[PDB]
Amino acid sequence: PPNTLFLRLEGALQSWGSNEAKFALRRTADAPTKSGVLGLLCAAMGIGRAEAADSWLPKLANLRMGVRIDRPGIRWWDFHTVGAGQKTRAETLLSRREYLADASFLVALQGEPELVAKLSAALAKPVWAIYLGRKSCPPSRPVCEHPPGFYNTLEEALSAVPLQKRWHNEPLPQILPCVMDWIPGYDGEHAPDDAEIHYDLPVSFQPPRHLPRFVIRRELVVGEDVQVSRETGTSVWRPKGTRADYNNSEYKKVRAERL
Amino acid sequence: VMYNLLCDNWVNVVYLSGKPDRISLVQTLKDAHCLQLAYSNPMDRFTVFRFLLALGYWCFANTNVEPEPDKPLPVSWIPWLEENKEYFELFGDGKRFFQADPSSRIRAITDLIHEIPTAHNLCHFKHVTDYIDGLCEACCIKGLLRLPVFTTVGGRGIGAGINNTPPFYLLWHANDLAGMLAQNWQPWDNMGIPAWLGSFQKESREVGLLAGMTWLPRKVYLHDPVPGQAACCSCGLPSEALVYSCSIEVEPVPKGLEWKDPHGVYTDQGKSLQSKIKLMSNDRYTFADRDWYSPLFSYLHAEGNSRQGKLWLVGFASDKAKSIDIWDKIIELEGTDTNDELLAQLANRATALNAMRKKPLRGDFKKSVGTPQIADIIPHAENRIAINAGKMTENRGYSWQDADTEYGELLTKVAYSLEPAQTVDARLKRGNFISRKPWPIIP
Amino acid sequence: MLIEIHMIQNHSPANLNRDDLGAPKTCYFGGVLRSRISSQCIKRSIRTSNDFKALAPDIALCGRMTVEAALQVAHAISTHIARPEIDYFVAADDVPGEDAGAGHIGESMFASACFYKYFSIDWEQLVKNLKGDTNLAAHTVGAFLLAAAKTNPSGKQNSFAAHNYPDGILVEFKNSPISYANAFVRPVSVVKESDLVEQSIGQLSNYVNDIRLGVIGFWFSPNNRYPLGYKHSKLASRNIGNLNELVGAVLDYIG
Amino acid sequence: MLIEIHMIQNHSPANLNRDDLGAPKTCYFGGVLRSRISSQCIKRSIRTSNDFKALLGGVRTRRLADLIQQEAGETECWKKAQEILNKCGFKNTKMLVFMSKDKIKDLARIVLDNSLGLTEAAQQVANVIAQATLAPDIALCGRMLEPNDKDKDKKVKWSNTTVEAALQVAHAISTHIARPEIDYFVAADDVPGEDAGAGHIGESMFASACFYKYFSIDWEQLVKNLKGDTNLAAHTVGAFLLAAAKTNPSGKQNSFAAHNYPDGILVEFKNSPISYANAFVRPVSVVKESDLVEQSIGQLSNYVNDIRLGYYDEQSPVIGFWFSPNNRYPLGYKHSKLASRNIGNLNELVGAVLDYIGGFKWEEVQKS
Ligand SMILES: [Mg+2]
Repeated sequence: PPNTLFLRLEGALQSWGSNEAKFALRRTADAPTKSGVLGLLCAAMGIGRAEAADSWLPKLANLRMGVRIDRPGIRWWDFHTVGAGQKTRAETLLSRREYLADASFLVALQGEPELVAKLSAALAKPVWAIYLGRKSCPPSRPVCEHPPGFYNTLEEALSAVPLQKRWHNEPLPQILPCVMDWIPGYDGEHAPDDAEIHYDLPVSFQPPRHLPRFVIRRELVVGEDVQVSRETGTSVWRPKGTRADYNNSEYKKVRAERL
Repeated sequence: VMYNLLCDNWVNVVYLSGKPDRISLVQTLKDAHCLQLAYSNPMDRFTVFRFLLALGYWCFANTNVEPEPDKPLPVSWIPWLEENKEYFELFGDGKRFFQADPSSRIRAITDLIHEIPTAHNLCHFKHVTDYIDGLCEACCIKGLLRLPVFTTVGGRGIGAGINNTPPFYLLWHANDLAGMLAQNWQPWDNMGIPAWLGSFQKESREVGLLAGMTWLPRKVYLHDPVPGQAACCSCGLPSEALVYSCSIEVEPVPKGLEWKDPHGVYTDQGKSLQSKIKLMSNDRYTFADRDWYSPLFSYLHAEGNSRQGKLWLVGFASDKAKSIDIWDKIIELEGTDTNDELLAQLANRATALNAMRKKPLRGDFKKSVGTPQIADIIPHAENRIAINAGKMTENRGYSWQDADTEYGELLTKVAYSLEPAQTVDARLKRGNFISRKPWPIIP
Repeated sequence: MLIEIHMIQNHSPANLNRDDLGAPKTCYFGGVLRSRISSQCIKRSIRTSNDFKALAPDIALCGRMTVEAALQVAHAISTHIARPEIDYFVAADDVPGEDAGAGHIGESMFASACFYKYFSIDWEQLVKNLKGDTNLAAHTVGAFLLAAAKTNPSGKQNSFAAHNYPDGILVEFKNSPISYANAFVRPVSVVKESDLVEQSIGQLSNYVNDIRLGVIGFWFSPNNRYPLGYKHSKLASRNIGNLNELVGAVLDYIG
Repeated sequence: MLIEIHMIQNHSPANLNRDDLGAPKTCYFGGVLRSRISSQCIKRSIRTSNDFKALLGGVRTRRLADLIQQEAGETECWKKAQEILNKCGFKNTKMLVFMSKDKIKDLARIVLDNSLGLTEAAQQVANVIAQATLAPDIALCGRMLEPNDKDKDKKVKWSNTTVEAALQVAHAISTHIARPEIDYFVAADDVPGEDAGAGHIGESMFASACFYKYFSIDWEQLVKNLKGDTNLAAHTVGAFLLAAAKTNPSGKQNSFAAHNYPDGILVEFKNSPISYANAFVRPVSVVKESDLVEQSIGQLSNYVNDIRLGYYDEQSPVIGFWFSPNNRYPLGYKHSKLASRNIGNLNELVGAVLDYIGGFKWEEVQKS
């Protein structure tokens, strides 16, 4: 019955690299690419490099999905010096890598119910260590945090899941972007003028071959279709309390007992 | 085996219905309104579009019929590109495509492509090894089209391409292949002698466009081994027997040849305008982001000017043989006049960005690093600015003052780190840190 | 099953990781600027070390030419707002001349931070690339604990001798890989009656007090200097005062 | 084999180190401001200490041609020394060059003053400069040099100039919260006037704090740097201990004569360096009973007991000597009986650490 699976992508840093990066400058995209979430699910199931290639990509790729951007993390560039040789020689490889800092994403993959159930079961039981696109970016929130459900369209699924405040008084985005695989509608229906190309459909994964896809963005407005959640915890530590009083009734009984 | 560009599939496109496919030259020729060029490498996409533009120029030179817009290309181009079947051939007994005089020097197939690392002055690369894995036929063709456009220096001894070191490449973009070809159609009276004919006669200078856009600085023969590969491991698509190596020599580009590439961007002194990208944040350079701002003064003044359309920029940053980074960008444009000094100021944003980076917290010395924490927040503000690059360029409601106030929150939260005191003087110095912004400069 | 190690380490004023311009590496978290130590910095500091050097061990822990190493580390996000500082140096000519000063006369950068450091090991794949050597895998996990307990990033340390030790290690054997970086969305404000490390460990304790409400945990502080949870509540399964018995308890839990 | 020195030193109101604006150096540690003394200042004060004249053997100068010309009563050779240095790689009167003093004197006199070729003379000078690494201050502080490859000729090759430092010095951070103070000074005019005004008005900045000092010496690297002459290594270690205990940085000492001696030195012998500054993450607040050195020593003893009862190896026992003048400040006042050899004499402490190092006495090693 539940035809949608949900993924929560939040960490201190994250990096879903774009198409224009396998040189020494290795940038990132503003939203999780389809190959990134597909690889996360592939690790959650835990199949090999070529076992993904052997008839596993299009079963997860025909699942037209959406990615919902809660807060926009900023682009931080890390200065990475690869040692190259430390057969070996004193040469240092130079690189700069882009990361998304302080961003939270929700990815809703819509497909047939049994695949969604298997995906949620493998998400609760990751047979391999899963991360946020780069191995040095482990998640800060559970990827299987939000339970699966049944929804007719991607918009209903991505608007049903609430937006969680980390703390009590933080600025929330009044406008909330959502990026989805382009629904073709009826047969034919050439893509609209806002449909951008994105080379993130995997068909082989060693070496990575990516196929283009059409990607369309809508905007959601919080407070009418996306609702906030409770705080559900405490932030500051505030060590325990001194300053015993001298008028409460529980004081005088112990005071008289000690006498 | 016998491979032809006309019948065998080598072009990566995506159909507007949404089905990506590898298709041949005829398929992308006579459809031309249902597909869009889809290459993972941006400059591969630009080189394939340049080849298609040159083919359209040849078809117009031999048929004299303009491609009218919103309606696919004239149907007289296919029989003119069809009857010379032996002509666009990689194999066979006769003329060959982008191949030339006999050869002796042999180099691996990894250097024809640029995105995959080559045999440097090292032994280890980005998990590649020469003479073991090779490219497919489509990859070989798209690497051969990289030669007239994106050939760099080979250590100051090996010459560059026909348009010097590979400059910024600017063109007009549309959602369709018909709009791809139509928006970049402007021809010249003299066409030239392109290199898909045989050994062209040099004669005099002023080649035109068709000879200059397809200049061949390198050669390819390749020695075919007995059988070949079983499973591909370099391209990614598992294919049949592939290539292993090739043979590359150089041709010295002569002196003179007063010639301008239609899509290139040329400086005030006539030299090529480069992409200012390098990871090396030097004394005089501050690394921010893709430098869409750089090739704007020359292109919007001399070649193309103000025109309603999309501006696709391809920038292959290089320094001698160091392939630094390739990026592309799409800018909307209407052509609402041109303010001269403001667009000139926008043409070099890296100077003001480096000047803002070099200003220290408290100090007067000029060889200092300034504030290195600013250098990690300039990239994000530059990326936020670069989305509205069309409104920045035409100056409708976006200007230098309206876009550099996007640095404000990053400046506040960096000043919190740099002045971590709850005092009066720390707050005042934080406020002085807030108003820091890239004052523009005249050149 | 996954072994997760959350380490809180307060470092004395130094510069352990340098960017291109010589600044300490800096990240962005909790809506404030944090001091960062890169993951590969801690990886190479743990590797190539005689503290750790004492089928092939340490190839499975950190990979080398589809190994997919069992151990990976997160970027060390500080628990508080980063405080980068300028140090001004001169180098004397130490030969009597008519002038004074000869060196670079430049400025270096340094910062002191309390880092949260996340480590994750998969046990099953660590056994898998060790060809079923369970005892060797247990020994190399104990060696990881011994090294990462007492190895620091060997950055600029000749002029900044920062050799501080962690004051808190939490080891759990939970189901899904979770980082407690969300505990420090609050930067740690320092009060008069408590120190920075105690407040950071308390923030961690108040965050693991949640999640369970909506697995186990071994807590290590040197001689119970910092107890995880200043109460009698069932928050830490075993308060451990010494590192050797912590490693022994973890190993006998695993096998 | 690592020798670790942890010292607790209370200082009078003084300005030992200052930044550009003449303020005492401050750093944030544990979320609070701490008075800081730079490690380079301590290293310079140790190298220019009175317990180092018989051991100082290195010069770090850019005026090398002056040194080479100074060993010539009448042989005027300064432009040719400058030219051979300019072709050696320095670009000018040069960049800073560190090597031994007797080496530069004797070898540069017998090399560059010789009437001979020009490029290979520069190669000989470069070899002399690079190979002159036999000085214990160079062995401790460390050095590497890189000449300018543009001004250097293509026929000059340089060998390895990288001297690995065997000494690690931490910045002396205060055990309590930093107390920056302002001194309003005037300068009276010695001749009278009709106005009675000072010649100059300014504000000096000073701070009094209890500093924690940290030193680490790598014995294997020290005997690798100074080669097999272990007698000079023991002399270097003893001279370092005496200089660190008995010398203060030469800041504004003429106006702030703060020459207080440290009340506590822990010399520990271990294979892993330990920073006890985490003892003072919580700032030391004064109380009615005891003093600041006693409170700081108590906090340090608490952390030492916690570290020994925490990070401990049965294969490598931790062992250290505690210092107090005539046993004035004991370490383990309540329970921490860890210091086995509380020592109330500096020469006895030096003898004990030299005996642990090996069969060395201080009088025997004071001859290299
Ligand atoms: Mg390919």
